Amino acid sequence: NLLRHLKISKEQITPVVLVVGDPGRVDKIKVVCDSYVDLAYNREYKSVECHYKGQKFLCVSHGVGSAGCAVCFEELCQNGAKVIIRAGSCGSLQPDLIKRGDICICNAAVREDRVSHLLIHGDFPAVGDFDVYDTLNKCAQELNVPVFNGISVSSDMYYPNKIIPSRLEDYSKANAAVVEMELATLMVIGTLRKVKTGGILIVDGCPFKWDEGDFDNNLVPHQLENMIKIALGACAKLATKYA
Amino acid sequence: NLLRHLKISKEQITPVVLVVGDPGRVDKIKVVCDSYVDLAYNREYKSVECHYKGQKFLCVSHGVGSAGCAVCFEELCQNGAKVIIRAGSCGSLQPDLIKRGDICICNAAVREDRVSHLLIHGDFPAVGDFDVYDTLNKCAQELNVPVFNGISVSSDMYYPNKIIPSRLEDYSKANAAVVEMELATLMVIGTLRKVKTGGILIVDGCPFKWDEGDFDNNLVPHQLENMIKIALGACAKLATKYA
Amino acid sequence: NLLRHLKISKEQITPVVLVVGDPGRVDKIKVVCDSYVDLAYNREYKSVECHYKGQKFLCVSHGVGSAGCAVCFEELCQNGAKVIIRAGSCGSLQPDLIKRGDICICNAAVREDRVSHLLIHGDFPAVGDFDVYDTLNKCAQELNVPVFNGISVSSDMYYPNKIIPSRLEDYSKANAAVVEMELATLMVIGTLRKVKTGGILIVDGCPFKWDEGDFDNNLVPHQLENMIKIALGACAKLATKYA
Amino acid sequence: NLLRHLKISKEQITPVVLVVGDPGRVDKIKVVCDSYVDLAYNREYKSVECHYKGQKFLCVSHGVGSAGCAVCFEELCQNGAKVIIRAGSCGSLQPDLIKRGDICICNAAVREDRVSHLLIHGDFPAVGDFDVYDTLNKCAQELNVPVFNGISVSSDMYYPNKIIPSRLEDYSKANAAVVEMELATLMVIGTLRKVKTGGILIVDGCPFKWDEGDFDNNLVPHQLENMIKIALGACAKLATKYA
Amino acid sequence: NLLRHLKISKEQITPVVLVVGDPGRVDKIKVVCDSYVDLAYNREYKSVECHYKGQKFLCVSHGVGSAGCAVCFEELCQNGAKVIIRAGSCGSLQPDLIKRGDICICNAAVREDRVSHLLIHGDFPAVGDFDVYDTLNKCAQELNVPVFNGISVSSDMYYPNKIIPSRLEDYSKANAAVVEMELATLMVIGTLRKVKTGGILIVDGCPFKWDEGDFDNNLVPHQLENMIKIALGACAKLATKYA
Amino acid sequence: NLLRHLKISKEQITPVVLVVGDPGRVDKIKVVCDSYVDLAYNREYKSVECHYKGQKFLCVSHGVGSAGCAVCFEELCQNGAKVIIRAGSCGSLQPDLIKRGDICICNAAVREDRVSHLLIHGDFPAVGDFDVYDTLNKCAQELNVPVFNGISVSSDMYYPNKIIPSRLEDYSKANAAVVEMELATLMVIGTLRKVKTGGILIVDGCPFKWDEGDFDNNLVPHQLENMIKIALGACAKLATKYA
Ligand SMILES: Nc1nc2c(CN3C[C@H](CO)[C@@H](O)C3)c[nH]c2c(=O)[nH]1
Ligand SMILES: Nc1nc2c(CN3C[C@H](CO)[C@@H](O)C3)c[nH]c2c(=O)[nH]1
Ligand SMILES: Nc1nc2c(CN3C[C@H](CO)[C@@H](O)C3)c[nH]c2c(=O)[nH]1
Ligand SMILES: Nc1nc2c(CN3C[C@H](CO)[C@@H](O)C3)c[nH]c2c(=O)[nH]1
Ligand SMILES: Nc1nc2c(CN3C[C@H](CO)[C@@H](O)C3)c[nH]c2c(=O)[nH]1
Ligand SMILES: Nc1nc2c(CN3C[C@H](CO)[C@@H](O)C3)c[nH]c2c(=O)[nH]1
Ligand SMILES: [K+]
Ligand SMILES: [K+]
Ligand SMILES: [K+]
Repeated sequence: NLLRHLKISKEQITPVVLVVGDPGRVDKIKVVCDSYVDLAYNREYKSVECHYKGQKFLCVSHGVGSAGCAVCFEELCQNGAKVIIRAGSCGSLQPDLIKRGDICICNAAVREDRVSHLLIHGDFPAVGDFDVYDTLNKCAQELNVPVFNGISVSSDMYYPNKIIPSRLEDYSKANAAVVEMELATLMVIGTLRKVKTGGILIVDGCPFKWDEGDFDNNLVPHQLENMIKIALGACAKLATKYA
Repeated sequence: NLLRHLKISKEQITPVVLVVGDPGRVDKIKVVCDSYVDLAYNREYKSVECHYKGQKFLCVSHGVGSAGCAVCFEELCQNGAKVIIRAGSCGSLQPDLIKRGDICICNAAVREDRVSHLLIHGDFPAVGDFDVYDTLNKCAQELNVPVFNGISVSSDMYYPNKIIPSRLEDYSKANAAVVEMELATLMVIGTLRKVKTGGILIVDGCPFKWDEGDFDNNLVPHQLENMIKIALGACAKLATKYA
Repeated sequence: NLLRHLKISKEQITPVVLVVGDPGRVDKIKVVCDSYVDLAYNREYKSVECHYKGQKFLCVSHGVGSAGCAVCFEELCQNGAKVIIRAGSCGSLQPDLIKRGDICICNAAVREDRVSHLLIHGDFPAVGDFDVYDTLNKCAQELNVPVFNGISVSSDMYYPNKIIPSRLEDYSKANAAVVEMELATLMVIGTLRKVKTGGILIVDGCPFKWDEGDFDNNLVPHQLENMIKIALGACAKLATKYA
Repeated sequence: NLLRHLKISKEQITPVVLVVGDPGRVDKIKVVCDSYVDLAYNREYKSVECHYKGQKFLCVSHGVGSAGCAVCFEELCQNGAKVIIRAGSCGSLQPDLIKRGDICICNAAVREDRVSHLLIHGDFPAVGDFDVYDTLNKCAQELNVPVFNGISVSSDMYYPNKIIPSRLEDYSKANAAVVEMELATLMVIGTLRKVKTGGILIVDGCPFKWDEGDFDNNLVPHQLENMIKIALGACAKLATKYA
Repeated sequence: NLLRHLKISKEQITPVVLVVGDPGRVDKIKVVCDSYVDLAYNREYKSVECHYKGQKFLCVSHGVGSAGCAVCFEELCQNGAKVIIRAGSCGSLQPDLIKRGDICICNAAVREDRVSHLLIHGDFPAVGDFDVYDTLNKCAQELNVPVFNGISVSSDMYYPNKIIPSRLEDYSKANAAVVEMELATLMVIGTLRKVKTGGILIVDGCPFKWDEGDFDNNLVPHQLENMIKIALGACAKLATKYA
Repeated sequence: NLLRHLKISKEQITPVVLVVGDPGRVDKIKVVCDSYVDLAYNREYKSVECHYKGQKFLCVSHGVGSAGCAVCFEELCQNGAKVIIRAGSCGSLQPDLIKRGDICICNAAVREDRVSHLLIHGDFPAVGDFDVYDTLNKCAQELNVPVFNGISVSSDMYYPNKIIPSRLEDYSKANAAVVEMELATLMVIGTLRKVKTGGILIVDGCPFKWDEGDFDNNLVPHQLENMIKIALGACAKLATKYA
């Protein structure tokens, strides 16, 4: 009776789920909660049940990239999840404004994947749910953590080559705030499946400035802590509606 | 020195602008305000300076369809508008839930135009400003007017032919709430020009059921009055910030 | 029951219709006819019954842009129109040859809209009826009015941004003569609905040279007069075969 | 020093060129002229100088299909041809109206090739020159040969498979008259190179009814001689202008 | 210092790399080697140095999906890998011929990802190196394991929805043998980076018949043993050239 | 009765067919055989039965370009051909490595045609049969003829214009070795029709350096002899498996 990739049962799926890319990040989140229960670890998908401020919700890793995260999101969305919040990292597309360590809460995303397009026509928007977005912003100000807001580029390409020009500069000029690899996919899947979604992200560098060393995948520790508390806060607040 | 199509000067543009498709609707709105100043009327573009709740904002008609409304929106965005709210009509894509005369406040749109695509790659989301969306919803709530929230399909096709299948049913299945013709264009132009946008829409029928007589372009009178009140309410609230 | 946007009845549609973008141009035209009858004015759609040289035909405004004019053209084509001639303005794409105030009679157009693509695959030509084209040229010759002939770019973008390159220069290199916003839409809708179409256009400037001040939307009055007489001449000649 | 595939020199190219697909057709045409001179025959490209009604023009075969005919057309257009008329065969897409052996003179074409798209954006129309079209029509009238006029589908696919549906029926519904494989390519190359083009075509069958035996590769003898006479007629009329 | 996601140094990269999607599979493979050294485990990327039949090559997991595996493959290809073989699972697209547990060695793949398209135009083939394909086939016959050969569909969609039809049936009709999620990405990256690639795959079910219960995540043990033996045999053969 | 374009019967079709672009090349090949029998010559399609090393196989010309050669390949594949090897010319895309007169044996091709796309989606690879490739290579080895292996660009454009950039440079950077016009079309049709295919090509120049005079379609005589002997050798070896 188990889900194919998450290897947990439908009965173990909570109304609220916090997803992250890195399985290691699940272990850092779970030790911040009041208690947890380890559930499964299959491939890159690590699932834990988090207990926080009297509420119960899953934390699950989805892996790097849209195709792999989509299998995670589908398994969640078709088996009872109502709210999914991604807490991720990102690169900055506004290096004058948004620096390594900064936190962005994103309402919408650029669909530079394939899987969303195999689900719905390209003209359809990757947009998060306002309530999820609103509660992430509200927790951040309650915790007195400055955050940015904007659009994320969700791109399937991490290492550009020099044949086809990358569109990242185009999107920067179009006022996209940040870039990562999974948010647009989450948003689209959630819209199609009537699941509310949201996204909060921590800058790990600037892809325009990698050749200058503007990169470190060791996330700024006090900001990673801040982001986590914001995410956990939002999840508990949203979970109360369904408990 | 007048704007090419609006035929008003740059100094006559206010921070907040309420836009509608029908130039006749501009006259319905202006008489509900505390007072107004008729500014110009050229082609389909009628501009009026509205005074409401101690605030000053333009109401400008943009005409039918994305290419013609983009001309209006560019003229506003490039000459000082900071917030643009579209108060339009729409068809229902959820005839079971959303009926003639109902009001939808939309946060995002399907880009079934061409202009947006001539401006930015298709993967980029047509999304409204979530703070405009919030204001609109809060005004509706304070006026005790039930509203729907959701994605609008903005389609350049009004009259389908029999050769190419229309994607309207696909988008209904994807959970799009309504269909009109301008919102996606406003949203994308706003995002590119750093202008906050939003959309409130009144249902005039259901396109899947036109052949049953489920259409009346005389908009339901008290609901149109309600939508206008909401739009005017939101405009004056937003205008206070730039005053 | 009236047509939804034209608000005239099926019985008021003549075999031949002259269409223009600007409702203010309907008044310029009707005034050089032997007589006329005002029919309706709804949104940007002004309809007038023109009497000229013993014939009867409508003059109707279609508004700015492909989506809004498609609504007009479909209401006409599905309710009796057999010949539609657009008398519009355009920009020059050949500034060394075609100058402000010149008249172009176009046989074909580039489909840079969306609505035609929602009707028929992009590979399909936007092409005018060759007899309508011939009639327009012949009337111009009888009136001793020099004209140009060639392809029009019908583009949904009037105000380009600086992210995606505009294709206007590519089309100029491909020998397109002029640029407007409605003609390809008319042509395609006409071909699909078995309605004969054509277009005559007066140059208002050159979009490659707008920043040199090569623009004035006050059309050169003696050339506007000339284009109207050519257009009216052609409508009456064509209307005789349906009278 | 010769053209690469035609194996004739630039000075052997005349202002007017008649092109056909089948090298065998070149020999059927040359025999009807007042006299001729064989020039070359390389690959599928046979070139003959025709003398007819006091004029001289080349007759050149282009072979089957857009990529190979484009080599021929580029070598003509870049080396002095001012006018190119394709006299070809075609399938009927309107079996009730256009029968085996009927003649169609086409003004435009559907671009279902690739080479035109490698030259100019898809939205660009494949359209013939009016004077060429007019001349072909007038010669048919003088010879009392009944003809049809319409749009040709130029498709790179002759034998459909069962995976991707053919667009022929779509185009039939869209009112395209006939189907062949070279005309759109000629038209686009001609427009780009400032060469006047046109097409006259003889029906050899109906692709919707091949399984019922509505196909003969042996062209109706008196209609072929009729089509050849119209084309030879038109080439001589047009050649007079450049002589 | 270290590769961003693999977390190993340039100097630890061997000429030959065996890649698998599942980190758990790396543990099953190292066990059958003569010996090994655990190198690193970060995210879904587990790396192990294999010692087999006198030769040294890496075994690295790439995770589920094109965008995630592309990160792995790029880090390998730009830091000295010369040969990469993917040893994965797949679904069958020819259920009448290729059944659960069967092994397929694939020469080419369908590019239903996004990342390959962000590197090179869609018309470019996803193809493996013939020598790698030959080696794999030669190793299978020597070990006496019957294998299938064919094209793999690499698709970013694992769980189809009901809006856009899946292309799997089309590709089955086109004679594609199997489906997985990464091979096309590997092939294209390798071609671009001058790295020889190949793929060997074990059938885990048939997506056409998942609702018939034709699926098991547990790959049949004696066939997984066989595949790994082939793969390990091939890697050692290929390693000898660069030693 | 006869195939429509080849004008031979189903019973004259052999299991193995050597195809060439130039009807002239069929005559060059047949006289190197032990004997032959002329079958048919219609349009650009010359057909000859070749007797070589105790085997019997067709040699058939397909003309220039993808649409015309698809006509040939479909007639062959649907009427009993099992193996088809193209022996063609090509231009070099690696002018510092691959020179005029060199021979390349290709395993895959870039699908820059239209017809393949009207048969199967663009994501599908144009790939040759790996046994045919192996046989061609082993024949060259045994005849001591040095060859290159690689991907060919199959392009419908021979003469680029200056509006849309040619992708040849992009494909050179992507490591494609040569350019011709028909190989991708053969490969895709073969895969769909379950016919083994392959390609051997002789370099006639470099398209990047045509303006330097780096081109001669008079193919280097001893290398053309070498290519033919390789081609004939492989056809005979492959024919033994069906005889
Ligand atoms: N595309 C992209 N994604 C990211 C991310 C976010 N995730 C980090 C991980 C790859 O390092 C993927 O799961 C996406 C951080 N920085 C960047 C960047 O510069 N680019
Ligand atoms: N596409 C579409 N738009 C609308 C609208 C909205 N506007 C009404 C006007 C056309 O009637 C355009 O400005 C769009 C109302 N109902 C519908 C519908 O059924 N369809
Ligand atoms: N796109 C475009 N259209 C026009 C037109 C034609 N119409 C004028 C009006 C916009 O001013 C639309 O209805 C299109 C004149 N000049 C130009 C130009 O420079 N560009
Ligand atoms: N596509 C297509 N072309 C044609 C043609 C025209 N030419 C005939 C020849 C293929 O037989 C090509 O040069 C195109 C006649 N009938 C048909 C048909 O049914 N289909
Ligand atoms: N798309 C797809 N992939 C696979 C695979 C191969 N991998 C298994 C894993 C998803 O379970 C991905 O890394 C791809 C096995 N079966 C199937 C299937 O039915 N479908
Ligand atoms: N596209 C292309 N094809 C070729 C060929 C191969 N064939 C030669 C003939 C046109 O010259 C077509 O059948 C393709 C040789 N050289 C070249 C080249 O430089 N370019
Ligand atoms: K309009
Ligand atoms: K040919
Ligand atoms: K992954």
